[PDB]
Amino acid sequence: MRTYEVMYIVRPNIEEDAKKALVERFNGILATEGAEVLEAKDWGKRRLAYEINDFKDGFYNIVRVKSDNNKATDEFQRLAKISDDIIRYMVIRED
Amino acid sequence: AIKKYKPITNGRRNMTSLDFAEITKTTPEKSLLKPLPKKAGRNNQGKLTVRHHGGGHKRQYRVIDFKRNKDGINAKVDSIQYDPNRSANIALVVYADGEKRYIIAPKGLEVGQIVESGAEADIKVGNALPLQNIPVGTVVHNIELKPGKGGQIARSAGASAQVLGKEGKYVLIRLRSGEVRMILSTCRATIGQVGNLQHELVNVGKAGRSRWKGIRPTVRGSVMNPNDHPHGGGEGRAPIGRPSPMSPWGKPTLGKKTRRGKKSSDKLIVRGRK
Amino acid sequence: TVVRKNESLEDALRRFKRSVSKSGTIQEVRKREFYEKPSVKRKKKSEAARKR
Amino acid sequence: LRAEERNDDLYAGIDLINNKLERQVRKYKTRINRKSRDRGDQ
Amino acid sequence: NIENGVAHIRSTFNNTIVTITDEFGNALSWSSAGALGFKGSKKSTPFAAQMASETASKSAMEHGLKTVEVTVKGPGPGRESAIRALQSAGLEVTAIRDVTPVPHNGCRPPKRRR
Amino acid sequence: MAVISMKQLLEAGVHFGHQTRRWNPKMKKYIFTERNGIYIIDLQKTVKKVDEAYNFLKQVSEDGGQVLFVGTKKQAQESVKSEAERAGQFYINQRWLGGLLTNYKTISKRIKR
Amino acid sequence: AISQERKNEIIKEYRVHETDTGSPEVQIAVLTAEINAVNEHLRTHKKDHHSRRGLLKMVGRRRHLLNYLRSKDIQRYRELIKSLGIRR
Amino acid sequence: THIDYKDTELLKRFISERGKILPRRVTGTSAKYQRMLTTAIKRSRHMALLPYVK
RNA sequence: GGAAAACUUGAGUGCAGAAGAGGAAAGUGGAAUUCCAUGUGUAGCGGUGAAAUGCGCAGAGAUAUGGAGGAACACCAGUGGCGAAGGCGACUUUCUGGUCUGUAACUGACGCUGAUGUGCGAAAGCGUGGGGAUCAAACAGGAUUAGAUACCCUGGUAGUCCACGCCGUAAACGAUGAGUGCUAAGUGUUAGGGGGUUUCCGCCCCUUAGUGCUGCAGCUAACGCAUUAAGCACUCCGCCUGG
Repeated sequence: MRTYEVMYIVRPNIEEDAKKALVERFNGILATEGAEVLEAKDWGKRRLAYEINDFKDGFYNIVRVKSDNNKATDEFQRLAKISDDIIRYMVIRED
Repeated sequence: AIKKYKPITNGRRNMTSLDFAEITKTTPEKSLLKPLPKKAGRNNQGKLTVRHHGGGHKRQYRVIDFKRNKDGINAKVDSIQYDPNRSANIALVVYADGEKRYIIAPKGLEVGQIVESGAEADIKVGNALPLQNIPVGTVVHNIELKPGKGGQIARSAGASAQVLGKEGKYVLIRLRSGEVRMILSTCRATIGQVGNLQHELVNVGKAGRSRWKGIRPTVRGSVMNPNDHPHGGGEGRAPIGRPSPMSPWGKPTLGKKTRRGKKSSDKLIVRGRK
Repeated sequence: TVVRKNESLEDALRRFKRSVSKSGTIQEVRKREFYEKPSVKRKKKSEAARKR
Repeated sequence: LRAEERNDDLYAGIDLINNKLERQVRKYKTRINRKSRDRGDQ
Repeated sequence: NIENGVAHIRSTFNNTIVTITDEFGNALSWSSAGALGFKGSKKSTPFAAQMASETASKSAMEHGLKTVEVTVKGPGPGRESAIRALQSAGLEVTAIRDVTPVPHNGCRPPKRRR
Repeated sequence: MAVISMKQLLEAGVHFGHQTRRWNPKMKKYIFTERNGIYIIDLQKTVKKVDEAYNFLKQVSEDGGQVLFVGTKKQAQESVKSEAERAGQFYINQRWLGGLLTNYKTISKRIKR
Repeated sequence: AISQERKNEIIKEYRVHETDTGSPEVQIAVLTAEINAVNEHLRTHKKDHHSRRGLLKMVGRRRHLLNYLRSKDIQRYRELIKSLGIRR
Repeated sequence: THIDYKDTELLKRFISERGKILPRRVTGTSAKYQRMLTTAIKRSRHMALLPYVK
C-alpha cells in the first residue's frame, strides 16, 4: 500500500562475489514482513561528487519496495549503519 | 534513578536514596563469594594506621575478573547485581563455554547480551580488547596498567577514559581526572563507560548511614590539645595560627604537592590533572 | 577555483576579480563580522529586497 | 564660552556659571572627539 | 621538490600572512608583515603585501620551488596585491583559488561592535 | 568535452530558422516546430550533427589537408576571416570569383601576380 | 487520521439508508474513530500541543451533534451511547 | 511533471558554478517548480550526485 | 416566544484534487568554530583611532591529514508559505492537526459570540539531572577620557543546548476582539482552477481563497484608513471615563 525507493552505496574496493553477497542479504531483509520487492536495479560505478570515507567511486543500487508496515526498510536502516561496507543509504516514499 | 524521602523525621528529611532499578537479581552467586573481614584501619602490627574506619555492615567479597582472559568465547549476561565493595554494579556474565564470572557492569548493558573479551572483538559496550586494537577516540574503562595484571584504572562508577593517540608501543589516554598518560599498548581496556551513574548524587542525610558504611566520625584538629594536633588548643576558638594548615603529623596539608618525584612513570605522564 | 593560463597575471586577475564578486564569499563574511539580532536580519533582508 | 546669570548673590550665581561653563566645554570636545571613525582606505 | 608547490595567502583585516609550501602541504617557507618591521596597523595595507610575498618566495632556496598556483583564504585589503607582487618574484602564477572558509550557518558569531 | 553544451548553443540563437512561407520541405527532419511564422531548428539533433561535423574535420587536418573557409553573407563576412587565421586556413570574404576551384589554372596565374 | 477503507467501513453500520453519509450519527461515529486514533498518538507523544487543539475542536463538534440529536429524538441518542461507548 | 532526484543533467544546470543554488530570479522558473526542485537538489547533495561546494 | 411540519443557501460530512519552515519522535548528512594528537616548518601571532593586557622557542600562528565533541543549518530565501497566537528554515521515515479548490451525493439551523472555567504562550528566570562548541551578564586585567562602574580589547562563570516539572509575563503590536453581510477601480504575488495558446514548457489569457502596494465614495481631531476599513449595519464579549 506504500511504495518505497531505497538507494544504498557500497565500497569501491570490494571484489565480485563479496559485492553480490551483500546485495542478497538486503533483498531478503527488504522482503521481510510482507515487503515484496518490485525490482532491484543496479547502477554501475559513478564518480561521486565528493569524498566520503576517503573514497573516490561507488557502486549504486535502486530497490523499489511495496509495503504497508515500515518494518522492512527501518530494519535496513538498522543494519546498514552497523556494516562498514554500505556507506550511505536513503529510503523515500513515493506517493 | 533516585528517590527523595519525605521529611517524616529530622534524620530522614533531606536524605536522598537510590532506587535499584538497574538491579535485576537481588541475590549473590554462591560460588563467587568469599569472606571479607574488616581490618578497621589497623595493619599487621595491630595498631590503627588510617583513621576513620570501623564497624559498618558485614560484607562478602565477590571475586570479579579485572583481567579479561577468555579470548573469543562469548558471554551472555544473566543479571546486574549489587556489590557493597565498590561504587559500580557488577554483571554476572555466563560463557557459552559454561563458566560463570562477574565483570563490572557498564552503562548500557542489558541481560541476554553477548560479550567478547579478545583481540578479534567488535568495538561494543562491555567488550575487552587490547589498546592497540582499540580505535582512537572511543571511551573505555577497566584499563590495565601492565599487561596481564588486570584492569586498574577508571573503574569506579561513571568513570571513563578516551583514547587520544598512539605512540610507538604506547597509546595516549585522557583520564577522568583530566590527566593525559601513556599506557602500554598491549594492555586491555573494556569499551564503554561503567554504570551506576547516580552514585555521586545520594544525600546520605544521616549520621548513621555514614556509620553503616564503616566511616567512623572525624574530630577536627582545631578542637584538640597541643599534643594531639598542630592546631591544638588556644583559649576559646582560635584561628589556625601557623603559616599553613597542617596534618595531624606535622605536614603542610593545603596546597603542597606530595607526589614522590624521580619516579619511573614521570616519563609517561604528559599533562597534569584538570 | 578557475585555472587561468596562456596569458599574463594582470589578465588572470580580471577573471578572478569577477569570479569572486559573483560568489558568496565577500558579501557573506562581511555579513558575519558580528552577530546580528534574529529579527533585524529579517528587516535587513527586507531592505535588500524592496530596493532590488 | 559664554554664560550669564541674573542673580544677586555673587557667590551662588557663579555656582551656576561654572555649571553652564562645564556643559559648553563638553559640547566642544565631543564635537572634535569623533576622530575615532573606522575608515579603511581602498 | 623543484618547481612544484602551493602558495597560501590569507590576508585578514590585519596582517597579511603568506606561507608557500609544496603540492602536498609541508610549509616550505613563510613570511608576514610583522616580520618586515610593520609593528601595528600598517600591516593592513596592500603595500605591506608588496614586500611580504616575495620575501618568503625568494627566501625559500631549499628546492627551487618556482611555481606557486596561489590560494586565497582571507578577506583583506592586500588580497590581490599579494599575487600582483608575486610576479615581481616571477614564479608563474597558474591557478588562483579563493578557498575561504564560508560556514553553512554553523556557529554563533561574536557581538556587534558599538 | 565533445559537443557544445545546450545552454550556450541556444544562447547564440541557432534555434531560429527562416520564415514560414519561405520553407524548403527537405528540411523537415531538422525542424522541431514553428512559432509565429518562424521555424524551430531541432536543437537536440543538430548536436547529433555538429559532433559528426567535428569527427571528420578533426581527421582531415590529421592528413595535413587544407580546408577552405568561405563567407559572403554580409552579417557573416568578417566572422570567417578571423577564424581562418586562428586555424591557419584560407578564407573568402568577398564574392566568389567564379572559378577559383575549377578554372584555377587562370586564378593561380594571378596568385602568381 | 484513519484510512478511507477504515472510514468507509465505519459508515456502514450507523448509516440509516444507502447513500446517506453526513447524517448526525454517521458523522459522530467517524469522529469517535478520529477521537480514539489521535489521543493514542497523543498518549505516546505528550508534547504535541498543536495536534491537541485539533482533538479539542473535534471533541466540540461531536458534543454539538450529540446535543443536537437529543433535541429532535431522544430514543436515537440512547442507541448511539449503547452502540459505541460514550458517557453522559 | 515532478523532478526526480536521480535525473542529474537537468538538475545540474540549476546548480551554480561552485555548487550553490541559482535563484528563480536569474533562472526564470516558476514558484512551485523552484521548491519542488530544491527538495530534489538537496536529496542529490546527500547521495553525492552533486557536491556542496566544488 | 411555544408546539407540530416543510425547505436549502448558513454550518457540517462525503467524493475528487492540491499546497505548506503546522507540530511530535527517531535516524542521516555537509561546511564552519573550538580542543587534542601528528607531520613539515620559523619568529612573531593576535588586536585597535593608536597601543597594551594575552599567546609563542616546553615550537605559537600558518599549512596538511586524522580524531573527538557541542551548536546551528550558507545557497535556495521572496512586502513568499504555514499556524489560533507565541512561532516555524539541512535531509529522510513513521505518527498526527488544520486550511484552500472543485463537484454536487447527503444531514437539515445542527449556527455565532462566549462571563466563571480549562489549556497553549518569545525571551530571561527557577527546580532536578545532563551536556558544555561558539557566544556571553557578573567578574579580572589592559587602554581611552576631563572623569567611569560606560564605550573598545584580552580572558571568563551562570546562562545559551537537551530531558522533565515550573513560572505565565513582552512595544505578546496590524499599538486595531470575534462573526456575517453590503459598498469605485487599478496593480504585484501565492496554491491552485481553468483556460486560450503552447513553450521546446514558453507563455499569455479569465477563476476561490490568501498575501501586499496605490486610490474614489464615505469616515477621521488631524495624520491617515479605504472589499485585508479605521466606510455602512446587526449580534455578543473584553475594557475606558482628568494627570
